[PDB]
Amino acid sequence: GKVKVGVNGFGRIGRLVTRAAFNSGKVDIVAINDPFIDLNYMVYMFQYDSTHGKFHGTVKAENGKLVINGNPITIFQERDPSKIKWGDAGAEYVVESTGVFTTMEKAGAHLQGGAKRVIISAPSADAPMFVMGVNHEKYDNSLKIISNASCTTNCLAPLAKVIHDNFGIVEGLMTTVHAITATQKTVDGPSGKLWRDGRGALQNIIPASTGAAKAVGKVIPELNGKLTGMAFRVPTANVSVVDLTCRLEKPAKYDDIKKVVKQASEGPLKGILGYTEHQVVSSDFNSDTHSSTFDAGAGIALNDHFVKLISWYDNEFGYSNRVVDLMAHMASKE
Amino acid sequence: GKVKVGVNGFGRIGRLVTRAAFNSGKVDIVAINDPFIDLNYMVYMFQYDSTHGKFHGTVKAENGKLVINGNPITIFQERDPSKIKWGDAGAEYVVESTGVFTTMEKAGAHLQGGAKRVIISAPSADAPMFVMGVNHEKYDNSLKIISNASCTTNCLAPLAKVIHDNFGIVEGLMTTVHAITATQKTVDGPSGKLWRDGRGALQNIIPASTGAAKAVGKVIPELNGKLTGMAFRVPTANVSVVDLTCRLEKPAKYDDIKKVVKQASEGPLKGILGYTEHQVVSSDFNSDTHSSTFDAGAGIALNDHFVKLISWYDNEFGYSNRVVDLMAHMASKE
Amino acid sequence: GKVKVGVNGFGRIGRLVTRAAFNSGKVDIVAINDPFIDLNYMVYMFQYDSTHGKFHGTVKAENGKLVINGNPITIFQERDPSKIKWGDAGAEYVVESTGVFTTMEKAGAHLQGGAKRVIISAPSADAPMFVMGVNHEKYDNSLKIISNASCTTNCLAPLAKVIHDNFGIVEGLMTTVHAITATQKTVDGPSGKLWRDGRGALQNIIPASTGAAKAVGKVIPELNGKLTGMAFRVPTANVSVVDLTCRLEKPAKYDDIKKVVKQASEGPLKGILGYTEHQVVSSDFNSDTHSSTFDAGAGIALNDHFVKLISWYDNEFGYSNRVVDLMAHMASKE
Amino acid sequence: GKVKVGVNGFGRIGRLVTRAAFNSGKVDIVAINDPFIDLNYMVYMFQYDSTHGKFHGTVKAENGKLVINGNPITIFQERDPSKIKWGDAGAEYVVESTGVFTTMEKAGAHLQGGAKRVIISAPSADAPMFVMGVNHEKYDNSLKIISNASCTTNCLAPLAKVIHDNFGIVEGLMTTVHAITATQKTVDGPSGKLWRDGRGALQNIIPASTGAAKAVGKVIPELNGKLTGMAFRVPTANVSVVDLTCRLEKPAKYDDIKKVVKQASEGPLKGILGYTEHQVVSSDFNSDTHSSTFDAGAGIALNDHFVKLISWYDNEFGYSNRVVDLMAHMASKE
Repeated sequence: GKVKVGVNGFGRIGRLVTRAAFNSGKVDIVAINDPFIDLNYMVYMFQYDSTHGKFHGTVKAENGKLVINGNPITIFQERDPSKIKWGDAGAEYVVESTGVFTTMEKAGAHLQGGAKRVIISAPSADAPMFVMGVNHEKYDNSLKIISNASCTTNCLAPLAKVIHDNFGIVEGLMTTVHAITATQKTVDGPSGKLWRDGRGALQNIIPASTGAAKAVGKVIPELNGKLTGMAFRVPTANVSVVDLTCRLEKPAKYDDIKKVVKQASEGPLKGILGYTEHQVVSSDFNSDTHSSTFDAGAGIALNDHFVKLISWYDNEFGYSNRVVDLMAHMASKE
Repeated sequence: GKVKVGVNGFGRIGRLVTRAAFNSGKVDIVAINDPFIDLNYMVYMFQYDSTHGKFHGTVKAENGKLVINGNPITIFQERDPSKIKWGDAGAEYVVESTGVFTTMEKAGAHLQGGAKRVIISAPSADAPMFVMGVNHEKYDNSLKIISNASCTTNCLAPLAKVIHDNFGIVEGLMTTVHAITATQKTVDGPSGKLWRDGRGALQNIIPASTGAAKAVGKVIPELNGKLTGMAFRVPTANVSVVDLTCRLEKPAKYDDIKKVVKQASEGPLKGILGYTEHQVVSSDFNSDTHSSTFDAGAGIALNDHFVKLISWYDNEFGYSNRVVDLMAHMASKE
Repeated sequence: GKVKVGVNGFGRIGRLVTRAAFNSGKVDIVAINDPFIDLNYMVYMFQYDSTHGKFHGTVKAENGKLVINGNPITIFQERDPSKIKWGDAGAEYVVESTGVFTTMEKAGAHLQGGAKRVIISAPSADAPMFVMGVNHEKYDNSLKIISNASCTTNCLAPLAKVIHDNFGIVEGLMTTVHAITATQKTVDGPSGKLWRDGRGALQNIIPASTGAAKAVGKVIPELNGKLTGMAFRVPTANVSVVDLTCRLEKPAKYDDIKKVVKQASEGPLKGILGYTEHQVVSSDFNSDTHSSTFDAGAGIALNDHFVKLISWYDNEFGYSNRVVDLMAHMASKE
Repeated sequence: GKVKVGVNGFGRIGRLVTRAAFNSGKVDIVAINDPFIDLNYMVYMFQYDSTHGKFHGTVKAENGKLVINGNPITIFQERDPSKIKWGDAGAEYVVESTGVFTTMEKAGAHLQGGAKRVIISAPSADAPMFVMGVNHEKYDNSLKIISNASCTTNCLAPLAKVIHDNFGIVEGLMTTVHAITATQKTVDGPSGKLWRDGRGALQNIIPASTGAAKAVGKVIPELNGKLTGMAFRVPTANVSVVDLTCRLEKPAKYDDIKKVVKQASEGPLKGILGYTEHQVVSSDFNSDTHSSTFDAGAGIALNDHFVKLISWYDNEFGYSNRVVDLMAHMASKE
């Protein structure tokens, strides 16, 4: 890979973006910042993964650097992002993955240390938002701070694009049945801002608010105000599913929907939007790099204008690979 | 607390209908048939329950009878339902809970042994179907074989009744996020007729078919052909949730929906349809006897005619208590 | 008449000690300190519990106080325990349940605010340690700061006392198969001090170190240096089990072990050490208030001097009730 | 010159023995019998696996045969094993994996249809039993029906061999914390012979009896009568762990035990007995083909003669690979 990348935060998104970068070879990770995880612990956290298995390659600590597949990575331990010397480490792009510096003002602190561009691996209240395969062609070299939206927006937007382009979405309501995440608790504990999210993750189906369907309206401006939804967190370690109930303007028989989604999966959205007619379940998408995989057998139509469409997503690996693809696309435009 | 009842099958539904009968005191269990579970094992299965806790009372085997709280229950071990001597044991109504004698022809075999009425604790292809609080007033003494529909139909129908009575449901699509059931497998195993249902229940979100939303059109005839849906089985031991996405005829602001559902929960549907504004999760409904509990905070409206309504249900205890309530209602009409 | 109690920390132990105090009525909770959980959130966390169900009585926020069953409780939000005004609230005993002030020096900070005695609801490196039914008669009025040991020590010590008193333990090695706890992570995350404990709790069996078996040697001085062990954390929300493999001095047939444990459970250790011959599983002990329940059917003897003994414990409810029992015992000695 | 194999049963062991056979290339599967799983369903069950992921080769149904990586496999659907035409399909060795024909009389039914040898992939009450790396050199050409013991015996026997050879095991007691299996139930259900095994697998820690430690005494005659144990089934989909508490004749410092086990893992037991000092958890052994992996950091010594040794095993893939290794060894002796 050609662009040199720095990763802020070695949490689940930071580690899996690093794993995707080395597995795909599309970008070169040269620096990682994390003030709470030391070098020897980073080796362990990167090498072993309960969900995705052992890293396929070599990882070791050598001379104060994390060396992955022979590539040395400078390690920083700064709490203040404006103090990270990204430029001295050669990091041109920075993936801001901590989840706490998501505004352009906060993510822009990485420019002080010499980074040229910042990619927020989460929704942002004000940064331009992108979804690969949907609006990445709207990216240009003047944008120094951008967001790759969320894993759920990356699942819904490619499907919504195909459905809207062929039949027109009059309105839609989404539910995502989502795997557990790092912000949840093992047993009933404090969450403060989101009380239901503090309840034991192993024991419960937990309703949760999500701006993912509304965010599709920013990535596909014609759907602004036409979509909203919510989520249920369930006790699975990984892989989630979107359930889009929509009204269509043009009549669409279910076989016509299958035809256009299959055609999009084989052409312009290949590798982004998948298509299957197999009797799949969530574990079949573990470590799958697609953003969205349409499940033809799981959906149901009430009539030609009112349908429920189902799409699977590995909420960890699909999204992490899209962060890398977005950076590779950005690098090709330099 | 008067009608004498026989229970065919000591599976999950049979045992919890028996527990609901002794806890509510509305009906008297006098006989149980199960050809595969012997008396000493019935004591154990009834006394200890992983989901609902130990039985609060006494359970013993004495002189070939199952004795619960000092009440002796005759135990039969017949494979052929037409050979069960219900009349001789004093059982007036029989709960057909095995899941394999759901047609009126098959469930009618209990009349040969002297039962007066049969309540199929499952959907039936041809028996009259009832949901307490929705169409139980249509029951008449002439009906000897009836069905109490499924746990999911009992959750959706009370909510759909209130919404349709106040705003009119033009069309709706339902998703149920359902707890695991006895027909699922611990690890990937054979299912044959439903391939996805054989996949490991602890590891997967599994899409599944349900006739529950279509069945609401039989208990609420005005909704015939206007509702359908599907399910996702998730790894929780009990408690499920319905997500109804519907198009309304009259405009309904979300606060107007909350007001009419709250009013119904405090009046004609008290004890059947619940209402909450608390930050609840699924475990909060464990052993809850309501058929449906509207979650005001979890639902979302796109506009005044297109909304997503959420309702919780203890798929084991709500349904089992409704079987007892249906029999008590039937007894009051004799 | 009842001692007035303050609880420092409204985490899992703090809330369940508060619940055990109201359920048993043995002590009066008058104050709670927690700098991270505000009053409205305390109402929610106390009222709903995924593991133990909804609180039986009433819970509400009124005039800045937490009102449980009509009893108002003063709420403090201090990070420094020496600044908590326990005396202004009338709190005589303080339960130090945060897990971070476990030395006599740190727990003693509560005496500055007017508390008379402090009970550390966790192991302490230097405070006198007690296990109800084993050494609580060694408590005296001169001890202002004491520890109630851990949930695991309270399970092992009553059983080890009976076995050692009757047959003599030459040596023993313990394994506890433990339910998940609040210190674990939902998905692979940072733990720093204990790397295995950061691994996803829902996906893994995790080995862990524990000083519980060694601590039994401090509560039963004759067993000092004769016991040690380790733990496996497994994905269950609650209820744990001890597996004690010990070498006995006097020969003990397995029926002789059952006889002495049953006799102890019916006499001096009634309510502390339970005994069962039923085919129990972990969920059968959910919300069980015993410290230890000997499982006669699960254990196995290789010979008369080498046996494996099994004992269940609700790691949340047994221990929380023992904290209340220890305070009631202390109050009776004033 | 590879042996042609028939597999009776396409359950968990049958499918993973087939997968190990194609992955290792040590034998050629030419036939599979299963009366309950038809050809199209076998394609699906083999292709998708919740635990071990998708089969990365090719699988399809063609002309009534199951074709894996271009190799056609004859499919039989016989309930009676004496009616399976193994000889017509060219199957020389038959893996009897149903768990229902484990005596030499029942497993010998495969000789009627033309098989030359039968390998029971489970313990047998009377067939000669083997563990690769421990007693496979005792196999000879006169043995037509043999057993590969259980996954647990294959974990304990290699470790017990090394410990006994170097220090002498005076006596030992084993506990296995075992992942869930196909014989368990998703929710509390019937298991007439083993009541605890019917209890909900997702909710419980379930004690269970196992003859695995006693079976080590048949494979290592010098340990006959010196070992026994029990199991706890816990809610993990795969990977189990053995906890051997043993008294040693020669003094053994824990570092001496580590040295001896590490040396065995690098020499005569390479690929059978693993050794690690890493901070591993169960998911780190998912799809690991070792029979046993000694966890140096998890074990604990009370003194030089009384220790607790921990060893991990992928109860599905380690055992399935040993069945293939045993057949490859048998074939080399023809």
